[PDB]
Amino acid sequence: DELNLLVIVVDANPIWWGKQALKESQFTLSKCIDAVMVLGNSHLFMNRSNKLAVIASHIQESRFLYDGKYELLTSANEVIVEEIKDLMTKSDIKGQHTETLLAGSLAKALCYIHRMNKEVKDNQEMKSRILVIKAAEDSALQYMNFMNVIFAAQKQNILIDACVLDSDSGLLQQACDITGGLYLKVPQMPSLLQYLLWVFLPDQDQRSQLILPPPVHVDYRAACFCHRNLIEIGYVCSVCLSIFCNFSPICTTCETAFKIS
Amino acid sequence: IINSFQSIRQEMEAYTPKLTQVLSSSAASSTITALSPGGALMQGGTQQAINQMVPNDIQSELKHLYVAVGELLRHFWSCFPVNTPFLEEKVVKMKSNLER
Amino acid sequence: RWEGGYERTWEILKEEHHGQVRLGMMRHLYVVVDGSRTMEDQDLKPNRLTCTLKLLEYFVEEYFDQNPISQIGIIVTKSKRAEKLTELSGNPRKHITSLKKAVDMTCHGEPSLYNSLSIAMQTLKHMPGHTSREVLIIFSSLTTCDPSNIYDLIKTLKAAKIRVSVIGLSAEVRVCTVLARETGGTYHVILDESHYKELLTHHVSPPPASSSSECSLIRMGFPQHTIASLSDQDAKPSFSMAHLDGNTEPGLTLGGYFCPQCRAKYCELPVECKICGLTLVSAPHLARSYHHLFPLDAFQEIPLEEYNGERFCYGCQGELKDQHVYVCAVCQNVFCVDCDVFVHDSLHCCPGCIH
Amino acid sequence: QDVGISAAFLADVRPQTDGCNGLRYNLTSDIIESIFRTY
Amino acid sequence: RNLQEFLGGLSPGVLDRLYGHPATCLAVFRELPSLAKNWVMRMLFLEQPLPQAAVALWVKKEFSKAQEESTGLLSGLRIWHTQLLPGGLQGLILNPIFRQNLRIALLGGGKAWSDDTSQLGPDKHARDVPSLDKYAEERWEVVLHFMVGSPSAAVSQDLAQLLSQAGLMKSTEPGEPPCITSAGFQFLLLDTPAQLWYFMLQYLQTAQSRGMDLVEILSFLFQLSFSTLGKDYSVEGMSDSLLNFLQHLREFGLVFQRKRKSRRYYPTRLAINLSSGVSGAGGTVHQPGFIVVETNYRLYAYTESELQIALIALFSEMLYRFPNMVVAQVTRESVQQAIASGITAQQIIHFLRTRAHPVMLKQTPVLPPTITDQIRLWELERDRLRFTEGVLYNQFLSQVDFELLLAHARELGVLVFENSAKRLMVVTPAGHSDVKRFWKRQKHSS
Ligand SMILES: [Zn+2]
Ligand SMILES: [Zn+2]
Ligand SMILES: [Zn+2]
Ligand SMILES: [Zn+2]
Repeated sequence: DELNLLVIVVDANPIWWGKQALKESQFTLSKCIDAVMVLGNSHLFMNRSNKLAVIASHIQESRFLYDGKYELLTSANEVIVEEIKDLMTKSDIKGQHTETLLAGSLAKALCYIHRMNKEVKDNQEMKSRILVIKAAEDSALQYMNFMNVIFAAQKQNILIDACVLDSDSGLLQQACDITGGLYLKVPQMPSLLQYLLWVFLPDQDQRSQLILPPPVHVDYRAACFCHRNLIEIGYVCSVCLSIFCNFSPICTTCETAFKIS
Repeated sequence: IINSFQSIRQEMEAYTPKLTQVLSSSAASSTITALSPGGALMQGGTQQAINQMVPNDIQSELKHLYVAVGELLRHFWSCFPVNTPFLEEKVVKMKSNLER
Repeated sequence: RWEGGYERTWEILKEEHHGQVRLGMMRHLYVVVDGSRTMEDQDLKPNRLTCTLKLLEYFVEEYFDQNPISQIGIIVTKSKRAEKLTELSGNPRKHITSLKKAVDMTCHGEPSLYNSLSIAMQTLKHMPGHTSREVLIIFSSLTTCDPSNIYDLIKTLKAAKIRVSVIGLSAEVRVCTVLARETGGTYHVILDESHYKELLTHHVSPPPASSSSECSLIRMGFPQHTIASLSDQDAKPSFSMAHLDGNTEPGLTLGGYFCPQCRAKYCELPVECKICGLTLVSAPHLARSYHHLFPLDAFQEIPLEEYNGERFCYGCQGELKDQHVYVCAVCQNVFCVDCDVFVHDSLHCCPGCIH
Repeated sequence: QDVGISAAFLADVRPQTDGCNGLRYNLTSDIIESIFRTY
Repeated sequence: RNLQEFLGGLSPGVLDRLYGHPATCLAVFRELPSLAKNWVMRMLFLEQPLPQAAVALWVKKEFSKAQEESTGLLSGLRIWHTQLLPGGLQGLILNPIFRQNLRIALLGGGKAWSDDTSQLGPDKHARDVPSLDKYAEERWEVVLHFMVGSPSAAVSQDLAQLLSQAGLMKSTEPGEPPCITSAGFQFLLLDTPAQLWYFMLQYLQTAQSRGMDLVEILSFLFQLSFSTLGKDYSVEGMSDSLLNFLQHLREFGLVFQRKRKSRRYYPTRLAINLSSGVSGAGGTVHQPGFIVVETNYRLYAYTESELQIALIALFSEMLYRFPNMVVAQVTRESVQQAIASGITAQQIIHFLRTRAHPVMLKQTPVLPPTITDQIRLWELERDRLRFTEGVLYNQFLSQVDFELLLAHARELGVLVFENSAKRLMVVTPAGHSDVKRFWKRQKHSS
């Protein structure tokens, strides 16, 4: 009855992969796609009850991606390749939006997980986890919405695993710390698949007996809106929760004067 | 930037999956070494038994001192901030008690 | 004279978001539960006590989920007296443990509104003005014993700006209605366990802020998880203050959370500092309640036949066959019933709006 | 800690007639105080 | 005995030959423990041996028991093997043939196991999935009907020979049908997946008798297991031994084929789960229970086939026979007779629980506990006395000599029972000779 779902979100920002391609490094987007497909095939291999969900995170939208080889594996790989080529071939940069819709892809993944769980019969319990690979830079404006995702997963007790390739994201670190998922940056991009298999492939119960690298240290500093500097102790607004370094009689954000006689 | 985007778009527009190129034993060996005990990913390692390093009587006395200093400083911070002249003498007495 | 004649031959025949208003950013909630004889009644299976305590644990969980910087106090009124079962604090595990322990309580006597309210007021008499003072009471029996006048206590509570909410079980009580109305709270009647859960969920959300409520610039500190490693020579363990006041061995950890104001060490968050009174929180805790500041408006329900657009859900690609399809207000996307319910209930954000 | 006056302090309170001819009054201060307040 | 138990008992060469088939690799990997699966995936691309201590350091100290269990299971299955690492060390490395075949199965490449059915186009006489399942049920019911001895089931004589080799029916009198033995009786009450699994285990244990490649048969069985129900496959490309084995499977109904010359074949859900044996198929939507068990030891059957009638009459006295219903009563007499026939009470209880009518499922216990306990008590009362043939040693004049002889006999492991207080004991007839000789030799040495 153990139904393991491993939703994989792929950072499919064309700009970062173009930068990497111009660098002519050993690792490209094709290798990333191949590693993701192999990991998903292995996940489906480990048990019949296991399910695979692959969604590509792109700036324009979040795409639901899904001869001597397994029939279902071959069909799934064909579908994934078809969808990714259809998206990237028609991926026309129209606008200055560079940050990928990371939050939207996570929200769509959570909706898909909820729909699967509703479709899952009471006879079986569907353990769910999400693995996200980070390649491009992190986004700022999504932060709040990103937070809305995190607790939501913690609402349904879903692990969130982060695989940073190039650009670190403290948001991902905090999400992994909160939801209990694993955060780790790949030192050598060509070795990505083994990092996926050795660490992110086993389930948490399997991870329980397994010995794994300790989680990275996570900080929780704050930005003082008037200057957005690091702050240890700050003045918290009781109206709109805006934080200030110095005492103020009127809050800039809530526009409500602090009635301190 | 748009040129790089077009370059990668054309590069992955005609894409074929690969299997041998996915991983190599040398890369596998490096990954194992990183994941090996004592590796960079395996931060630190074993630690020391702090419990045996301090007697339980010393631990209990430390608890007593912690509670005493905590209550003293709690009263100090309760007096703070000094908004009345009476609070100055009270905090001075608090500091004297802390010193004693 | 029914014996004249009778045959069964003929029997044998073939056949609720309000406006963008200020809410309870900081709440000091006290829960008072009756322990009278009537708690053993079977209004809710198996009895009032078991269902009440189970739903109370669920309420505590949800309330701490949606109110990170709040507090919960548990008081049990039985035998015309009140017992301060649990102190006002923010630990969910301790309160759940106390409720599980009290599951085996002795339901006897009658509730005493006066004593319980007096104890709650005395506890909340020194609370800061900015923090809201809200009390929730579960009333099983219709009779209360008052060692003094009750309306004077009502006047004192109103002067203390302490909100009182009552959720009964039997029927409406005039005194409870007056108490709820005068102090600004709400009085509700349980129809079943489902209605009980609905009322508890409605009470989970922060109440609308009163006009007289103050708006002060409170000062809080945000320490990090300073973990000391024995590889460092400065790995000096110290018993946590929260764990120190415990029967078992307090947690003697090398590192943890150290107060930025008085260097007090705490192994659990979010916990207000015992020594200097500093409210030690974390950045996610503040952002955890932002959905209250920015509620998600209900989507437009349109019949599938009258919806002349796409036939797949935007959130799950589901082939929409239901008679009702929910369209977003902002980006006007296509969502099925399941996604429409879940996003508003849990996600609180429309992905298309983010896009 | 003050206890309100209950109307059942008479009917509920009975002289405990233990089988071995025991007249356990179980004289308690609160019962006597309730009697004094009521009567 | 599960599938892995039989695989763990085969020769290394058979395992190596099986590993050549990607489907076999997939089956073996899927049947591994979770920790074993994780280790295999880790070692999937490791071209160098792994130090044994390094492998052991990966798991929790507390889970070292399960770690070693998985390690020994993998070693016995010969998925991996130990290698003489330079310096005297012992590394671990997967089988290169098995590893390559697994990579082909997973990564892709290589050659497909069989050609697609589109070469012959659509089937002229195609069937439906419910039709295939019903046909398989009919075939198995016919097999069991022949096992009963009813003249309705006229099956192949080779099938009867196979059953006899399995020992189910002994042909004491040639020409007359063989009489079903006690083991056949026990098999008769097994669940249909269990019945098929036991029959296939016997066939495999007797695979060499027909001159058929065990490796090829196992590979084809795994391919059937991973096949898709409702889809046919190409008969061609298989050895004549495999062709006759497929004919046998068709005779059992596990695979449907309209004509012996037909190049298509439809595997059945029974065949699909046949590899899993008894477990794995947790969602078996069995036929509705038609047996009502009343507190007065009465069974009511909503059935019409003679097969279930015989199954019920095996342990109950038939009373009435209606067209759609059979009224029987479970007595001490009938249950004791069935136990004398070799059937264990647990088999009857489990069978009744299996064929439980939906009405009785509403009861929190499936069946009245009184009846189950009564059946258990009848089974016990059958075996109340204990019989053991042996030799009595009772002429012990010394306690020290008795202790020494008892210790020596326990060393020989031939002790039946001992009584130090009376210095009396009983020994096996086989172990009697050795103990007697030792006693005489020690008397001589005295
Ligand atoms: Zn403000
Ligand atoms: Zn402090
Ligand atoms: Zn949907
Ligand atoms: Zn929207």
